[PDB]
Amino acid sequence: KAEDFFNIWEITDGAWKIFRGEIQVSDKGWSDEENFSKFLTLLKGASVLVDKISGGLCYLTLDKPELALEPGDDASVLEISRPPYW
Amino acid sequence: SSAFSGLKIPELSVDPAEVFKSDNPQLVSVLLDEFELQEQRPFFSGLIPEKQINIALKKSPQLKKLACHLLEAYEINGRRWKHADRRRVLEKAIRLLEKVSNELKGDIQKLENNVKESGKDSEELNKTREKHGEILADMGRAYLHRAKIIRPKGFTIPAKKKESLRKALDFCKEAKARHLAGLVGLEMDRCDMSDFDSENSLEKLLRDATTGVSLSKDQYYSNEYRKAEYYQMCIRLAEIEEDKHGATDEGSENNRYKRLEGILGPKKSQGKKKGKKNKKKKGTNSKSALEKIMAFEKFKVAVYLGEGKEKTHWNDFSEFLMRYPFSHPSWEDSVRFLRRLYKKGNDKWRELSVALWEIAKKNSAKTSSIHLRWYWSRQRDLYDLAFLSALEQADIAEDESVRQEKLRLAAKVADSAKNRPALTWQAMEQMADKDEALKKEIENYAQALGGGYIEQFEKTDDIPDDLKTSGLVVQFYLVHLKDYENGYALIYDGKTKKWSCEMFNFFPIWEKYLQWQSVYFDLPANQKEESADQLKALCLELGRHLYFLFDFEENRKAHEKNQDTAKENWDMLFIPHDFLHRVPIHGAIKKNGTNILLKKFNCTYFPTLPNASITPESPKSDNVAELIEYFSEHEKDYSEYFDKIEHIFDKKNRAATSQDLLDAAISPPRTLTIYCHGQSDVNNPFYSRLLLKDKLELIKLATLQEHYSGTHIFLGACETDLMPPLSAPLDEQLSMAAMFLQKGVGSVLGTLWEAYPRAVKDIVKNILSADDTQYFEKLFSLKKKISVNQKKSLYYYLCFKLYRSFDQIGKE
Amino acid sequence: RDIKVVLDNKCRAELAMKQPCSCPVCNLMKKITIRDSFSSNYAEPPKI
Amino acid sequence: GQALYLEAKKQVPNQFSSERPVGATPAMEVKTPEHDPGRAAQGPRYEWL
RNA sequence: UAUGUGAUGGAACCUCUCCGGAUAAUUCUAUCUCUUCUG
Ligand SMILES: [Zn+2]
Repeated sequence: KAEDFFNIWEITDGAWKIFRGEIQVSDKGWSDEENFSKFLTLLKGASVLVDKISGGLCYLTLDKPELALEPGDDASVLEISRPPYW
Repeated sequence: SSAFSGLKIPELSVDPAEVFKSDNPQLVSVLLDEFELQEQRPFFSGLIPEKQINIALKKSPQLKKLACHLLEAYEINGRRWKHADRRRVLEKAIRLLEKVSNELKGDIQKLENNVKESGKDSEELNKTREKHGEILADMGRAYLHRAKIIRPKGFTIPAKKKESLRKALDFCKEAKARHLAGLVGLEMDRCDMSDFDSENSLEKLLRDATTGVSLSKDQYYSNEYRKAEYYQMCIRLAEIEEDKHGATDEGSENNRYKRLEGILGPKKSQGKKKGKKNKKKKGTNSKSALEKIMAFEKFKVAVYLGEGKEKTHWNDFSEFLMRYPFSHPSWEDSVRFLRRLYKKGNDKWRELSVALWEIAKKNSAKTSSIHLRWYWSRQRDLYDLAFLSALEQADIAEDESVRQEKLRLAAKVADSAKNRPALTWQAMEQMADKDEALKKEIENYAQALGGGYIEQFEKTDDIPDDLKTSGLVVQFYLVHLKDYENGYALIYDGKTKKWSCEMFNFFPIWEKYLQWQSVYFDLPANQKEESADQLKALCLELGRHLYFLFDFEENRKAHEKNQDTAKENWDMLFIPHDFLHRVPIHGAIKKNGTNILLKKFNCTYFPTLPNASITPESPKSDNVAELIEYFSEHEKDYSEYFDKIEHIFDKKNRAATSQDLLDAAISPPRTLTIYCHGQSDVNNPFYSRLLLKDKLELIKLATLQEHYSGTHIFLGACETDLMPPLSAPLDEQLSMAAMFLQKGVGSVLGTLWEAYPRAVKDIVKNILSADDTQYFEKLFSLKKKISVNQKKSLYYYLCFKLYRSFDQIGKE
Repeated sequence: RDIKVVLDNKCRAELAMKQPCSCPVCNLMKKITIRDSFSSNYAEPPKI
Repeated sequence: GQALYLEAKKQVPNQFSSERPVGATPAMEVKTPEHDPGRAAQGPRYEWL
């Protein structure tokens, strides 16, 4: 018999799958070519070994490293949208 | 009765036909569709058609009357019923009230739109809203009554009580009820929950419930119970006002309690006209329920303000505590009262904690012979307060004899709770299948939940004397009070006979042990020796925090090193407490990192403080050894490896069962070797069982009726895998050796963590090669294998624990 | 549940505790990853 | 379908049972550590698919 | 739409309880229909 429960939200739609981001490295971090190369190698290995993020299964692809609003934090409540033609 | 007179009895919702004798069809329908029909055969009857005055087309008044009748019956005769009857009645009343409230809310919702076009028509709509508020108040009452008797399964407060209290508070606040809101707040406060915010402050609820309240001629305050909760509300309000520290006034601090007492005291009763005092034969001074339940409040107010004596309230308070069980809320109220007094600093805590501890021991001693105390919500607090009071009154004493007697009292207080483990509610509820007396006690405790004034309860070898030895006795103890965490270790010197006290911190030791346990459990079975570095760090921390043990070597050198005869009694006894049962106390390393405690002092442990004055008799059978060994088909390597023992005189019994152990117990040999695996249980320490051909468990061995006699038992079952993993420093469990010592055995040698075969077989060979009198010499001769340079030796040879008895130690 | 039956344990995981539970049941599920699955050949509404 | 079910529960009583809610209550607990967990030295070395 | 020397939330089975059941011969005779004109 059940003892406890809670609430979850799930997204299984095909469109909302791919997520993209970036990592910013300052000039001090890029001290020289050797340090940047070692950092890139370690980052690639770590990105390869990542398996699970945010309650799901995913794999990370890392590209080449080359480059150069308000949330309404006041009082508000809105829910129970139901559906059209109700 | 002036009622429906259809229900057979309030506590059993049945109707013995006869419902059709009435004329109202709605009453018949309600009594038929929502109650058990009783009888054993189907009933087929009906009324007569063509009845006038309509049918009134609704059921709400009838359901409201049923709900009110059920609540009134529960209020009046709720004590005599059992738990199931209370639950059933409360559930049915809640269901009926919920249906009525839903119907009324729906009707109001539909009527609101229609009355919107009526130009703000103030009409019977207001009466419907008032009826909805009344139904909400009744639902809050029912929810509070149901929540007050929820069975506390587990160590923590069950969630069901929390949700019930929240629902009751919501209903009471929406219904604009003050007394019920105050009661709900009082119940929430005692549960230690703090979900309320500053907006929902307990102080504002108490003030609202107590603002403009007088006895007068109000019907709600006619009964004595409501007066009792009014007094409790006023007491809590005064307590919180004093605790806020914003009312620190020299005169008002006594004025508030003076007016509280004046309300409690006789309010100038006028109109008796001095009715001749007509000699009512001294009718035993029958105490009413009011004083029966307000004895605690009277004692509290007398302590707060009474410049004189207050023993009159103490007299009946003591008997009320003795008669009622531990599940009564009055016990928790008294413990919290003692804690508040101790924080404030009035000696009443000092003179009351010992008395309450004695009463608690006397009440707990009346349990079954299995020696269990059950889990009381606030029990460690009372013991800690008693220990602290004993220590404080020892410190302030100016006489050496008084100091020694108070230290002995503190040692006895610490000893009192060191063997009986609490086993929660559900665990012993499941365990109580075999014993009917345990079931009766469980039923009594369940019935005692909620309220007071129960007619069932009303109608009803020296420990610290003298320890005769030349060794040293260490009695560890840990205090788990929330704001006053500390540690203690009482040391008894045999030469001087004087007791000593000190303090130490155990949090770093706890952290080191937690790290070692994690790294040991995460390792594979065949690679458990990798925790040597963590074990060394734990030992070093233990030595750093217990350096005071090494101090006695200076006194020993001053005593006998100057004397011609050296090598005096250097035995040491340890009495571990709480989580200190699973750490190598004898493996402590000096601060400089060059000295080990085991090198100088011969250390042995004991489950409790020995007081038996009988020496176990010599073994009836002089059999050398009684090896018992079982293993699964996988681990044949151990069976193959153990051959040196079978060369020695043994009638080998492989694949033996528990009955083999019982038969060996029937005829005790000189030495017994119980070597097998083990498994642990988290629900019951009594379910810890050994991996023999059958399962041994602890409950089977607890009652055997056959006692050993001077049998040296070697246990091959490690403690770590025989016990569940430890989380949080609070521990209350029993060990196999602790129960074995109750069977008259001589000494028990065990392993704290897995000892791989080479070491255990070498130890077995060495101990069997030992003679009778000098057996302990070769038992202790393992010190040469322990060194600080090699951590592997420390891991291998520090896992051995010896449970040597006091009455046989130091005897030559 | 099946692995607990096999190993004969009574673990409940007690929701959030002071320290991780350890023990084999919580030591083996800490290193097991399971993918979600969908019906490969059926998409019709079910029966009542 | 759901709409007609609602109309039935609304207009047609006594056509269905409801002591349905028992032994549930939702619970969500969280607690931060009080002591340093420490460090370990055993790590993964194999993977199975 | 983060803030950085610290995230076992893959860290939790919507579980448990309930005969689509009960009652009924695939049988069989009395009319149907309203305005007629002095008879
Ligand atoms: Zn676990």
